[PDB]
Amino acid sequence: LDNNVVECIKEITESSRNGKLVFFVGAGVSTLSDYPQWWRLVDKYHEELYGSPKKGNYSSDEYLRIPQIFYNVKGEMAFDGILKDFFQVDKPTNPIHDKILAMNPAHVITTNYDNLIDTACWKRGKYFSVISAEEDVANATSSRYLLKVAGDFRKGFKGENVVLKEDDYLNYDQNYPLISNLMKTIIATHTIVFIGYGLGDYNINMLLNWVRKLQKDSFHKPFFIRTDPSPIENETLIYYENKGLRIIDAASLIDSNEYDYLERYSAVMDLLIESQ
Amino acid sequence: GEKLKEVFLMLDNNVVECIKEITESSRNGKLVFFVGAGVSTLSDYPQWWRLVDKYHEELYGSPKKGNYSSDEYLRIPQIFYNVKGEMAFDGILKDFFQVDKPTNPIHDKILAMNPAHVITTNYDNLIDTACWKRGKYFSVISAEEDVANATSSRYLLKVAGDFRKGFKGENVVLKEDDYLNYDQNYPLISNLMKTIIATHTIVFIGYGLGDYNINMLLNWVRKLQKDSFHKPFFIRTDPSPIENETLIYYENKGLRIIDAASLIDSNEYDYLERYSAVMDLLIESQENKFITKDDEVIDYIYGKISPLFALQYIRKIDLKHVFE
Amino acid sequence: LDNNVVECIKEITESSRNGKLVFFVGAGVSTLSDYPQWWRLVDKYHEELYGSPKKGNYSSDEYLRIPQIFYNVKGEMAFDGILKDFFQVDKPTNPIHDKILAMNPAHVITTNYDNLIDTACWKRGKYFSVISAEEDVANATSSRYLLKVAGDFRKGFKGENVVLKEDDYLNYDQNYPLISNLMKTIIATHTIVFIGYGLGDYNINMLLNWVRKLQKDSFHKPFFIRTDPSPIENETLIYYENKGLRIIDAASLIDSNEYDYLERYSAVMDLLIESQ
Repeated sequence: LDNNVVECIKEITESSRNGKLVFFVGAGVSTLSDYPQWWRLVDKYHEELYGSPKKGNYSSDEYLRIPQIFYNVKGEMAFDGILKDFFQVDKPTNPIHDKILAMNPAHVITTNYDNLIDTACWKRGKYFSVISAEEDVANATSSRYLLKVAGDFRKGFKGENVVLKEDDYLNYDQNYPLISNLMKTIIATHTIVFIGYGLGDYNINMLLNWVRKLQKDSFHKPFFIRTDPSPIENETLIYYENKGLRIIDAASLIDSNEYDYLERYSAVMDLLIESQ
Repeated sequence: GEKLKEVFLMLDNNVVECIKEITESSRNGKLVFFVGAGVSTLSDYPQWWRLVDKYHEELYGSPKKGNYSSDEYLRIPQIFYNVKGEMAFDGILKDFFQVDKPTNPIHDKILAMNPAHVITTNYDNLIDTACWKRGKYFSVISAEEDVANATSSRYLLKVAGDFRKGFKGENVVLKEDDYLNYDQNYPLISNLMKTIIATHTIVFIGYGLGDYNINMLLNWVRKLQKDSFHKPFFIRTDPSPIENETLIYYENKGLRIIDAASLIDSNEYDYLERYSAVMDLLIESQENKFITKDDEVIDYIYGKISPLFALQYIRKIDLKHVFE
Repeated sequence: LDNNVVECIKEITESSRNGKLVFFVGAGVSTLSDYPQWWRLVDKYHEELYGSPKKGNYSSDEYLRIPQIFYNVKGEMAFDGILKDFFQVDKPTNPIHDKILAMNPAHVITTNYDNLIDTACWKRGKYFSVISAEEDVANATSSRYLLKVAGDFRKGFKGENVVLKEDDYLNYDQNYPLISNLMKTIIATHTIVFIGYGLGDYNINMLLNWVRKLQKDSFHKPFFIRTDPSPIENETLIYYENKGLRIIDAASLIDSNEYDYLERYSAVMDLLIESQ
């Protein structure tokens, strides 16, 4: 019924019983809680600086520079008020945030700047530690960790706390030294399962650049959950298998429509859950 | 024809202070052009999207159905190299880049702007043929070994490799492995590029303000301290005019932009009209045709003769060298 | 007893009772156990390198290049045999190893390549996970780590395993990627107390550089135990209270002559043990 992923599940359920499994939760999970996807905000910086909305599919150059262009031109207070008006919203808890916590993970690292996984923790009662700035690594009060590597809005709705702009991705190891370093230790020691990302995200490939610098057979290979609608090519699967990743695709396990994300995330995860 | 003189009177104070400083550096011998893919495509040279249409179809069976995402567009020649080998990667490069295409009139206008060096990200041979037609020799540098074995101290610095040592893919940086190992594989091409920018006047031709080369060069400029470096010039040849908020953002990053859609009115596909309206506006400002003020003829004769007040007498056979 | 040494102890005991105290075992605790110091080894090369022994003193260049020349000229089997001739020893444990385990450390990180802290933990029953090479970072069996950051001779008495040559010290971020990460992850989440270095040791200068990359007040400032004969001057003390090394100086607490090393080490540790 399945091809070569039957060995992939058995290590995960072994990692679930051992308590050595860490999910790398992404925005593909958080977009399921009808949270504002980031392209809506870029349009708000677009339509205030250009004086008109985007007429079509804009260029990838101005996909990382319109958050920065509004930062350098319109200032800091105007950039901060828009982060209030688009992020001070209440979204409910997705089933996936129960399904991710159904496996009882070792740590939860995420690039999500919301509080949605920070809501399903205390609702289910699993006590984690929210580290999102540099002042929380040394004042960490628990061996279990919730690591928000892109910052969050706990200290307020300002631009100083969260990684959005272009400068915050380049000047990143020179700004978050212990959150970059705490992440690479977690990936070294515990088994990483990606969920909620494509095979072309900024945060996914920057890991695979690091994995090649490591020694061969020194790392346990990361798993990837692909929930894209179109199925992966046979040459694309071998390109990330020969770069560290072990892809578990949803488009080859179940048959769904082109807009059926929540049905795709559950079918992989319940296959992981029901084995345990 | 005479449109350029009535363009010139419609320039604002920003572009006039760009043309006065680009042309003062060509006269000093401190002008360097940084040539991109824009002047190569005006000679019909095979663009890199015509290659990435070959790989995705010899690696995925069928031609493309939809637009390339930036995730896919960067990584298709690496999937072809890893899966389908290294002799077939060099075969596709051999199939498309055996052309012997002509040099566009823009290759003539760059060299007629009398440069000291020409840096290029183009792996073509088009700029190197045009330099040898004229009576100046450029030491072509495309590998690591060519820097210490340099000859003439006027470099044609091909920072993206070249196919002079064969049609092999290990001599030209094209893939993504070649984009992240560039500082490791090319330590001396990078240092020689960054020293010319630090010591000369730079004009960028053939780019569009979002490029991997312009962005990795404005990151190096962010590391330099304030007011120690001359700001590079950037010629923009795009159909849409530049918006004012973008020209603020790139002037604070250290680019002095001359928009070509802001100087002339042209069609969306007439790229030689936009390239020649900025290059001819520099070339005809040096070959002094935009002097119709009758007190700009005073500080032109003064700027060439006020040195000669330190001497007592000057021969008249020497004054025909003062005025070139 | 001044308040500064008092305020050093009142944290370290509270870190030991909370299980967040990590000792950094250094070259001091092995020479008290009379393990062969490295300078007689660089003598042994310099008896076959230049052909004649040390008529005078050495230079800091020859302190760092005499091993490398022998491995290049005499070969690879001649270098490993000299390490074989001097390291087939069974030296006993000092009491200073026992004063380190007496505070119940959360981790023990050392740059010593001997098995002396291995045997000191085996006798007292403190089971740890020795990580010396890079195939042990992912294959670790526990969460209490015994991290040899300089390698160990468990695989063999060969020059490949242990960083001794000049090429071995410059390619440390390229031969030990994870251990260079696993060390700094422990420094941020614990209280680090150094034992067994001078102020100008090469391993201490590298840790003082990484703290400069860190932020202001984002880290708990580690503690240094300096056991030199002459007491440190108060001017030198202020220079390390901002670079990131609180100093408990052993010479300013008791009286001892110019060669009683084990007296100076035993004094400062009993102030820690009797406080708990």
